[PDB]
Parts: sequence; structure tokens; C-alpha cells
Amino acid sequence: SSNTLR
Amino acid sequence: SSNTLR
Amino acid sequence: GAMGSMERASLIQKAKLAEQAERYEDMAAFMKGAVEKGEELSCEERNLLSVAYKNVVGGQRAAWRVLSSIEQKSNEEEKGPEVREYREKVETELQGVCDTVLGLLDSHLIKEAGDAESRVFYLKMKGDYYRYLAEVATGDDKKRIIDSARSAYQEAMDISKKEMPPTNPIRLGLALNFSVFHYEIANSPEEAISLAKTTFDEAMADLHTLSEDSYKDSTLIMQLLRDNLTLWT
Amino acid sequence: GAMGSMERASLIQKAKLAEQAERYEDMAAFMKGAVEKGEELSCEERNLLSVAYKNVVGGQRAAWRVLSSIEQKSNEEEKGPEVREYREKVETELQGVCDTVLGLLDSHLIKEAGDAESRVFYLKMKGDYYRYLAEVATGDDKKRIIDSARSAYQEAMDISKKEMPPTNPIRLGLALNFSVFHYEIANSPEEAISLAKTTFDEAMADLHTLSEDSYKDSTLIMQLLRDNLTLWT
Ligand SMILES: [Ca+2]
Ligand SMILES: [Ca+2]
Ligand SMILES: [Ca+2]
Ligand SMILES: [Ca+2]
Ligand SMILES: [Cl-]
Ligand SMILES: [Cl-]
Ligand SMILES: [Mg+2]
Ligand SMILES: [Mg+2]
Ligand code: NA
Ligand code: NA
Ligand code: NA
Ligand code: NA
Ligand code: NA
Ligand code: NA
Repeated sequence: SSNTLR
Repeated sequence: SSNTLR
Repeated sequence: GAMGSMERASLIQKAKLAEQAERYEDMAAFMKGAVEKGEELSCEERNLLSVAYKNVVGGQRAAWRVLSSIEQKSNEEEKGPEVREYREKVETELQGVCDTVLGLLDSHLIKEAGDAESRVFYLKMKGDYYRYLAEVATGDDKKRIIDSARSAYQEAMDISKKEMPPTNPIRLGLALNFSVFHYEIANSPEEAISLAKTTFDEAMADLHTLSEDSYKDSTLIMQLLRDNLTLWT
Repeated sequence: GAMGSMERASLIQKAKLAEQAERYEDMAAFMKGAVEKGEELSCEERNLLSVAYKNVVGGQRAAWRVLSSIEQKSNEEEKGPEVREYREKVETELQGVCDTVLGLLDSHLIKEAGDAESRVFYLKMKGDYYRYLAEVATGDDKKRIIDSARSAYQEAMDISKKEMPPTNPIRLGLALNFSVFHYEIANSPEEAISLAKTTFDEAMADLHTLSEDSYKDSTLIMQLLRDNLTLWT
């Protein structure tokens, strides 16, 4: 699962 | 904080 | 009701899906629809109803506590009516959920519940949701709300002690929550402590009768009684 | 709109309260009301709008993924239409939230945003919510939805590279999300990797210009670029 801005 | 049934 | 056109079995199936997706508002609406079909609920269905509304009202209670704390601080710079207004909004929503659950119990879950396991479950739930109403009540009907919680818990206790063994998880969870009622709502910490200790000790002495799985179910709730006694003494 | 009678400042105040109470649906409704007052948003207000809808759609996306997984398994015993129906229900809700955000950006946040920091922020958001639409889209308008996300991200990138330093957190967060678009949506993992690596390296070389606080803001997002590169290579 890729990280996007939180 | 008192524990109640979860 | 918006669920009037859906099959009872489909509502129960979707309630289980909603639980897996942690969509508890959906889960509650599905189970409300299932209740309104008019048939009694099985043990598993009762626990779906309970899980759904407990999570919904749990989020509301947590938000109410955050906002109430901010409001109390504000009343120790003036920032207008917004904090009170929004706390009132969340409070009204919470009261609406409690009223909905109590309405389902009164129309007509409790009156058709004849077995101890169903009747105690529903009466405990009645006590629980009057207790949540009491948490936010101020003064005028606060006393009557507290007495409604007390009465429901007491009827549940009387049945559970007559009809259930001391290790029965429903009986244990009822005693746990009633003891917290005494401590947190009724200003009766000594009653809370006595109930928790007697419940724990009588369960301890009955554990030898249980299978491994039942032993695990009962000791899990007994640990919550002990956790409270550790906080309270 | 149900918020038409509330003061802009009161809506912003209640959005901040809702965030503290983790009531993100309320937070989103408050910020939608604030946007619809018609005035441009400050930097802090833009971040309230973003936080609110990101949490709302984040819960919907997580639930959709759970249900989609169950549905795909079911299609490998027949249990009727319920799984599909409920996945479709959540999907429609998700699409509605995305449409709402895109509607606010189109009427009229983007067209009045002239500064790089506001315009890039809103165009990134446009790309993000078309990307969330793309995650659930199947076939017919899937290509056009993907191109809408790509176009918004690309315009944001062009502005950010002209007007912002390589360590600017908005620029960095845009590059992060656009790289994930390439990897997850556009079937372009090499483009994703190249963008993440070039973004990281150009930020690295600009860190020496920053204060301690700005250095912390930029390196936090750079770590997310590196976390992805570790997953992808
Ligand atoms: Ca039927
Ligand atoms: Ca009956
Ligand atoms: Ca005004
Ligand atoms: Ca402008
Ligand atoms: Cl309000
Ligand atoms: Cl559905
Ligand atoms: Mg019996
Ligand atoms: Mg500049
Ligand atoms: Na019907
Ligand atoms: Na105010
Ligand atoms: Na009130
Ligand atoms: Na108005
Ligand atoms: Na079915
Ligand atoms: Na659909």
C-alpha cells in the first residue's frame, strides 16, 4: 500500500 | 475512567 | 422505515458486512430494520444490535466529552455561543440514538422476551442507554432518568441471579455495567465496589464447572471487574 | 444549504471543534458552509477543508476496499446480491463526497485562486478526488476520470515547479500524491519511481536554506517519498 499525504 | 462491557 | 422493503435475512447479512467494514451507523440502521420486522432476535442477532449501537453512541459520547471539557474551560476569554451550540448539537444527536434504542426495546423487544438470556440482555441494554442519557442530563429529569436506569438494571439483576449461573457472561456484563452505574452515575462508590467484589468472588467459585472456552469467556469479563476494583480501591 | 444561516467565522470555529472531537462529517459540512460564503480561504482554512474531507473519504475508501475484497472472493457459495448491493451503496456515497469536493473546487475556489500556494493546493485536491473516483471506476468513464486526475495534477506540477522552491511542503505533497497516481492508477510505476526520486533529490539539495521548523516540515514529507521508493524498488 503506497503512502499519500496524510 | 471506569470500564464497561466492550 | 427506509429498510421496510429489504428482507430480514438480507438486513442481517448486511449488518455483518457493515461490522467488517467498521460502518457502524449503517450496521445500526440495518439492525433497526431487522428488529422492525417484528420477529424476536436470536442470540447472534441481539449481539449485532448491541455492537452496532454501542459503537455509534460510543463515538457520540467521546465527542460530547471532548466538547463538554472545552465548554467547561471556556467558563472558567469570551468566544461566543459556538462551543455550547455544537456541544448541544452532539448531545441532541446522542439523545436521539438513545431514544431510538429505548424505543426498539419498548416496541416490542422486551415484552416478547421470555427466556432469561434474552430478557436480561434487553433489560441491561435499557439500563445502559438510560445511563448514557444520564451522563448528559442536567437536573430536571436527571433524577427520573437515573431511576429508569436503576430500575432496568435491577430487574435484569433479579432475573439473572434467579436463572443464570454466576459465571454466565451476560450476568457478568450486567453486574459490571450496573457497578459502573453506581460509581459514575448514582454517587454510590461503596455499592459499586461491593457489587464488583461479590460478582467476582461468586464467579471465581463457579469457574471449575466450565469448559475451556466458557472459562475464557467468563474470565475476560471478570478481569474488567478487577480492573475497576483496582481503579476504585 | 443548511449552513446558510451561520456566520462564516462560527463555521470555521465549529470546524476546529469538530476536528478536536474527531467528528469529521460535521467538520466537512461546516467547511462546505464556509466555502459557500463565497470568500477565498486562508491557508489554515484550506487545511481545515482538506483534513475534513480526507477523513470522510478515507473512511469510505477503507470500507469500500473491505467490501470489494469480500465481493471478489464471493465470485471465485452463492449468497445473493447483498454484497454487491452494499458495496454499491458505499461506492455511491463515496462518489457523492468526491463530487461535492470537486463541485466546491469548480464553484468557485480554483478560478479565484491566484497565488501559487492556493492554486497548487486546490489543483492537487482536484487530482486527489478524481483519483479516488478512479479507484472505484470501471471502464466506460474510467479513462476520462483518470485523465481528469492527470490533468489537474499536471497543472499543479507546472505551477509548483515555476513558483515554489523544491522543499515547499505543498509542492512535496503534490509530487508524492502524483507519484502514487502513476503507480496505482495509471499503471506507470517507472514514472512513479522517477518522480519520487527526482523530487526527493531536489529537496535534499535545498534543505540547507531552511529554518529548523521548515526543515522538519519538508523532511517529514520527504520520508514518505522514501517510504514509497522502498516499497517500489
Ligand atoms: Ca421476507
Ligand atoms: Ca418470546
Ligand atoms: Ca457574516
Ligand atoms: Ca484571488
Ligand atoms: Cl452547531
Ligand atoms: Cl445496501
Ligand atoms: Mg438457567
Ligand atoms: Mg514563490
Ligand atoms: Na415492509
Ligand atoms: Na465566536
Ligand atoms: Na440539551
Ligand atoms: Na445565507
Ligand atoms: Na443472501
Ligand atoms: Na456503481
